[PDB]
Amino acid sequence: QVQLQESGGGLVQPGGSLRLSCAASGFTFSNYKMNWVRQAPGKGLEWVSDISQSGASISYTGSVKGRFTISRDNAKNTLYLQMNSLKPEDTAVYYCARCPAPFTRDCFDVTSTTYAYRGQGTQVTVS
Amino acid sequence: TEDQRNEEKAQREANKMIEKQLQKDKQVYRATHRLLLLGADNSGKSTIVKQMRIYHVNSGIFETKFQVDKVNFHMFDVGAQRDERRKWIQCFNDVTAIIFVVDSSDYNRLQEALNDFKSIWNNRWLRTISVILFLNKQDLLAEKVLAGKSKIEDYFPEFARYTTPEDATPEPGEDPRVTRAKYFIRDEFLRISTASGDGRHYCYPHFTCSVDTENARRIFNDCRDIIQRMHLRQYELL
Amino acid sequence: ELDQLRQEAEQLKNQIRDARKACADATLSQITNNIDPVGRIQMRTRRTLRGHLAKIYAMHWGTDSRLLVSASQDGKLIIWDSYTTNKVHAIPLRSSWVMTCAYAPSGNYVACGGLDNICSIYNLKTREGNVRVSRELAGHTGYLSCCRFLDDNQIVTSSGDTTCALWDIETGQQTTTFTGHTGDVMSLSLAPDTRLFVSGACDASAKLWDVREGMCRQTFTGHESDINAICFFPNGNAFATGSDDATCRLFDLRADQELMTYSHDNIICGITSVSFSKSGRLLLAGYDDFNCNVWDALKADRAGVLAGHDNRVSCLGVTDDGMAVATGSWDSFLKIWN
Amino acid sequence: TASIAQARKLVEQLKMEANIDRIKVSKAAADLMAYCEAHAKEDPLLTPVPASENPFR
Amino acid sequence: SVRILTACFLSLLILSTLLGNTLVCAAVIRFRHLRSKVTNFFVISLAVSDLLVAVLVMPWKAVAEIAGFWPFGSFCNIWVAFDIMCSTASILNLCVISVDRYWAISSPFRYERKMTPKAAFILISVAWTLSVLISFIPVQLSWHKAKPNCDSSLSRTYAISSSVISFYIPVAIMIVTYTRIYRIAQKQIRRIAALERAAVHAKNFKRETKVLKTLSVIMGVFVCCWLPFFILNCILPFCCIDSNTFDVFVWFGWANSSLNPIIYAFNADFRKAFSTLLGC
Ligand SMILES: C[C@H]1c2cccc(CCC(C)(C)O)c2C[C@H](CO)N1C(=O)Cc1c(Cl)cccc1Cl
Ligand SMILES: CC(C)CCC[C@@H](C)[C@H]1CC[C@H]2[C@@H]3CC=C4C[C@@H](O)CC[C@]4(C)[C@H]3CC[C@]12C
Ligand SMILES: CC(C)CCC[C@@H](C)[C@H]1CC[C@H]2[C@@H]3CC=C4C[C@@H](O)CC[C@]4(C)[C@H]3CC[C@]12C
Ligand SMILES: CC(C)CCC[C@@H](C)[C@H]1CC[C@H]2[C@@H]3CC=C4C[C@@H](O)CC[C@]4(C)[C@H]3CC[C@]12C
Ligand SMILES: CC(C)CCC[C@@H](C)[C@H]1CC[C@H]2[C@@H]3CC=C4C[C@@H](O)CC[C@]4(C)[C@H]3CC[C@]12C
Ligand SMILES: CC(C)CCC[C@@H](C)[C@H]1CC[C@H]2[C@@H]3CC=C4C[C@@H](O)CC[C@]4(C)[C@H]3CC[C@]12C
Ligand SMILES: CC(C)CCC[C@@H](C)[C@H]1CC[C@H]2[C@@H]3CC=C4C[C@@H](O)CC[C@]4(C)[C@H]3CC[C@]12C
Ligand SMILES: Oc1cc2c(c(Cl)c1O)CCNC[C@@H]2c1ccccc1
Ligand SMILES: CCCCCCCCCCCCCCCC(=O)O
Ligand SMILES: CCCCCCCCCCCCCCCC(=O)O
Ligand SMILES: CCCCCCCCCCCCCCCC(=O)O
Ligand SMILES: CCCCCCCCCCCCCCCC(=O)O
Ligand SMILES: CCCCCCCCCCCCCCCC(=O)O
Ligand SMILES: CCCCCCCCCCCCCCCC(=O)O
Repeated sequence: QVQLQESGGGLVQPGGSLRLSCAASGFTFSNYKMNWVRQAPGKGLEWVSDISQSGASISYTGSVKGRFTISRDNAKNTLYLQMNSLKPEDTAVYYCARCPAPFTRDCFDVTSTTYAYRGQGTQVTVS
Repeated sequence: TEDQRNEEKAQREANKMIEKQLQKDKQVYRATHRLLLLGADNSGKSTIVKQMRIYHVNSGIFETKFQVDKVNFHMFDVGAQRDERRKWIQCFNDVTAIIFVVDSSDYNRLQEALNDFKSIWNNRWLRTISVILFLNKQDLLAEKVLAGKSKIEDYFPEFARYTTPEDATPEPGEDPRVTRAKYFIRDEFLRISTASGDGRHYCYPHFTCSVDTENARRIFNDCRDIIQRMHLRQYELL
Repeated sequence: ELDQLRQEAEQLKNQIRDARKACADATLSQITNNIDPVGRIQMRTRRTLRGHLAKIYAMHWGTDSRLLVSASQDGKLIIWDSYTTNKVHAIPLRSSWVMTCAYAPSGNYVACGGLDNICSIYNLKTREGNVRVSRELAGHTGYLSCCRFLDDNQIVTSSGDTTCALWDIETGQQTTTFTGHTGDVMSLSLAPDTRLFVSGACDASAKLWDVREGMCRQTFTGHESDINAICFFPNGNAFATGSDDATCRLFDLRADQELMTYSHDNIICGITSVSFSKSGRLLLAGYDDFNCNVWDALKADRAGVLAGHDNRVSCLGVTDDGMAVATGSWDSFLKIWN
Repeated sequence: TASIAQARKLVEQLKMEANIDRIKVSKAAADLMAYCEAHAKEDPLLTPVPASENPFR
Repeated sequence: SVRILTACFLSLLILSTLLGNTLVCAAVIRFRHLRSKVTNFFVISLAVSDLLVAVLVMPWKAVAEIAGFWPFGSFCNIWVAFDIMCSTASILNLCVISVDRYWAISSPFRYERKMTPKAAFILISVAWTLSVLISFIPVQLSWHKAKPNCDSSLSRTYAISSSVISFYIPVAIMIVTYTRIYRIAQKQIRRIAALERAAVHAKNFKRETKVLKTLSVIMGVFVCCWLPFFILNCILPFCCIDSNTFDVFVWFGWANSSLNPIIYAFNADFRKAFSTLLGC
């Protein structure tokens, strides 16, 4: 069974540094492009960042670029999101999501209300 | 036996009648051009084709037949489905073009549109199909940029170091700020399309408004270019 | 509140995984090491059914192995004859985009579907001579992806709003509604006794649904991606599945876990359709890299390859008596391989 | 209370799924081998049928 | 010494022409998707014409060149008619392929609509009919013989007439057609380059080379192979040029039929079909 567990979160001061660790179980990690999606309170889901199979190809969202780092460890089978210089506005239920097919670059519905390959969520609060 | 030969002849006669019907349907099918209309809810994709159209509503799909210059275009809008769309999009590999209408005014949801574009473009089954890009609601962009209430730089940091393109031709009723924002959005979509895609499909970006009658002409021109480029690539020119 | 319920769900999940580990005395490969292998199965295209305009998405055979329904994306539902390559019927469809087609066991009706969230049934009595829409079923939100006939009374259908429905054809209303899935339910395969049926979805799980009871008896969380196709073993005690992660899996209903995994290193492309043979020894899997592989269901080994398709083999079916295999691809051609 | 109702349905479904009787993998494998061995001759795909009995040739 | 080398080159050229045309005709008989397109009908016709050059003309002339005389007697006039027909059949088919290509490129919607297989069959009919009209009627009526060995000296009127209708009017159509195709290609490369430069600017010659290289190979091989022969064919009845050099140019003309499958029948589908049929 494909399961992603997000670890970290909680209340932090603005400007603080937080690591979000997503433990990927039940599949072969290297084959799948993976990505981070956050849900603000009272707002829709929004794509935050992504990372390819090798990790060479990386892209971000405009509102998070330069202060978010996405790394994947194949051996430890874990996805890391390093958050620094956090603002109070982007507090959210961060989510760790997996693109559906292996060896592919198309991630159609990672930002959708019901999605199969996504964790329960980790609340990151910045006040 | 004679009875089996009568049954075989009757089946062959019905096969010839069905072959004739399929040849007439093949003429109709090849003449008609399929266009997949994709967009968001806040966008104005329903209002792109303005004049000289017929609008059909099935229970799960909206259709729009229009004829431009003795050429029939059948546009399909899939608006009665669930948000997960990675499986039904595979059906639309046979279409001549995917008309993607994006509301450029909404800066908060423009990155969602860019992700949608990246998804459609980088599909394994949409590698042949060219996307016709319509950046809708230009007058809202003009009013928003001129007003200054919302900052496009906040949502997109790259706009600060961005410069107006030389090939870009502004309209008469435009300002430098609106032209920067407008072409920056176009360049973001073209950067996503150019960067990762192969030589088999190209993105045609067009600026359109809420009230604009020229859109059918634009789609006619784009589809004509898509088939011309397809032929040129088949002949190994491109 | 939510945390306690999710904790209890994780404890039940761990209990189910423990039960499945305990029941796993020995794998199928270990038990079938001392079995004569099949070797090489060269099958050739005996007859090619041509003259489709758009891509052929689904097909279904008959119980007499004579007629075969095929569906295309131009709005055509062509009832074929496999033996004399003749088109016995051709049905113009209301919506062009059609993602399923079923042939009735009695041969009276033929059902289609698609993106217009309506299951359309067509009669074949033809007292006038022209086929007509017999009844349209409009009760789904999502796209109809597979339909299969229990009989002329009840039809089981598979929508894209994470539901499956049991429909009464005469009434026109949903007898039963299966709401367990959390993803796009891709296809379903009725068992031969027709009491139970399994339904693959895009939530990487296959559900075993009781028809009469209306709930899912079992859940199969083995795959790593979207289960595109599903097919019961001919006894009805097991069933194979095919996904976008280039893997076919065989799941036991009794053991409630994956008996075997059919994966090859040179294959990275998805599996659009899976259909067992009559004995069940060969598992025929229609792949995304333009060919079909004849796996050995007991030995986890390839036996043959049906490399005759230009484009993606959308659908794959096997006759009831086992005569031949019809594969329909996206190049608008439909092949019979024997 | 829409998410918690779906969590309660997932819990009740896991309860129904856990409380079943599961046959061992060895007996299921033996049953599948029995079925394949029994119906080996009846399969035309497994063992090639001569052209006269074959309706397609 | 020289004779055996000449025989080896001629034999290899005939073998190459036979191999290429046989592979094209075989591949398109065997596969349905090649014959499913209306564009490939003309490429079939071109292969049939080049195969007729490969079989009914080139071996008999090879034998005559090796022997140094014509041993086949009364067939020589009939040989001339096949020589006139099959070569014209090849050239006019190239002209039709040009027109076909232009119809595809210039007006795609009209090309999808109007270009029926019936239309293709009419164009192939006109090409082969015009070749038969140019060849069989004058040869059997001895129109081509000059006014008072297989060295039939052509008269002035048939030389100019056959050269114009066989070559010069198809050359005019081909150059006008490929010039318009090169304008369309340049315009599309300018649009693609404009969008790509916008993308590269946003981040902060190969296409034109491929178009020029393909068009130049198509024009160059055809004009290089046939233009010396038709220039001399026009000049020679009025005049002078020796028999051997005119033979050499005639061999370059027939060599164009050898080079035609490489040019027109190496699309992706033809490559796949040749790899499948060859087996390697
Ligand atoms: C293919 C060509 C043709 C060539 C030869 C013969 C016929 C008539 C066949 C018939 C229908 C009577 O059986 C035709 C059709 C018609 C002529 O009317 N067409 C054309 O328009 C040629 C054409 C032009 Cl000019 C311009 C751009 C594209 C194209 Cl494609
Ligand atoms: C489309 C088909 C009919 C074309 C056939 C072309 C060839 C085979 C035909 C057309 C003209 C025919 C020639 C017409 C006249 C003569 C003179 C006679 O004393 C010997 C036979 C001979 C030499 C014929 C041989 C066959 C021939 C060359
Ligand atoms: C077949 C149709 C389409 C075109 C016919 C073109 C004919 C009528 C024209 C074009 C070129 C002309 C030739 C040009 C030059 C000469 C040399 C002169 O000393 C005798 C007349 C002669 C031989 C002409 C005869 C008529 C001619 C062959
Ligand atoms: C397309 C076809 C029908 C065109 C045919 C054109 C024919 C009818 C015309 C055009 C040029 C004409 C030739 C012009 C010059 C001469 C020289 C003269 O001393 C004898 C007649 C003769 C040989 C003519 C015969 C008829 C002729 C060949
Ligand atoms: C009656 C026939 C012989 C007339 C033929 C006219 C030919 C020889 C001349 C007239 C105009 C010339 C073209 C003018 C412009 C160009 C664009 C240049 O970048 C390549 C050469 C090219 C494409 C020329 C090719 C040859 C050309 C088409
Ligand atoms: C008779 C046959 C051999 C004639 C074939 C001519 C071909 C091989 C020659 C003639 C014109 C040449 C082209 C002329 C100009 C250029 C532009 C240069 O920046 C890249 C090479 C390129 C594209 C040449 C490639 C080779 C070329 C296409
Ligand atoms: C490619 C083709 C069209 C070129 C044709 C060139 C023609 C127009 C020119 C070039 C050489 C010229 C010939 C040169 C010499 C003579 C000898 C004279 O006593 C009669 C005229 C005649 C026979 C000329 C006729 C016209 C001629 C043949
Ligand atoms: O006039 C023509 C003559 C010839 C051909 C063509 Cl196409 C003509 O138009 C075909 C190419 N082979 C040579 C042939 C020929 C015949 C007799 C003497 C000299 C040459
Ligand atoms: C398809 C084959 C192409 C090559 C054909 C080669 C034919 C060679 C013929 C040689 C004839 C030699 C006759 C010699 C007569 C003599 O002894 O004087
Ligand atoms: C004097 C010799 C004449 C030779 C003419 C050869 C012309 C060959 C044309 C073949 C066209 C085949 C088209 C097949 C149509 C189809 O798709 O079913
Ligand atoms: C398809 C290939 C056909 C090959 C046909 C070859 C025919 C060879 C004929 C040679 C004739 C040699 C006559 C020599 C007369 C002499 O002694 O001078
Ligand atoms: C494209 C078709 C070209 C046709 C060319 C026709 C040339 C006709 C030439 C007629 C010459 C007649 C000479 C008669 C000699 C005689 O017997 O007295
Ligand atoms: C005696 C003839 C004179 C010279 C003619 C030479 C013809 C050369 C043709 C080269 C064809 C090259 C095709 C390359 C196809 C590709 O891009 O892979
Ligand atoms: C790829 C193109 C190859 C072209 C080969 C052309 C060979 C022509 C040979 C002509 C031989 C002429 C011999 C003349 C002998 C003599 O002086 O009498």
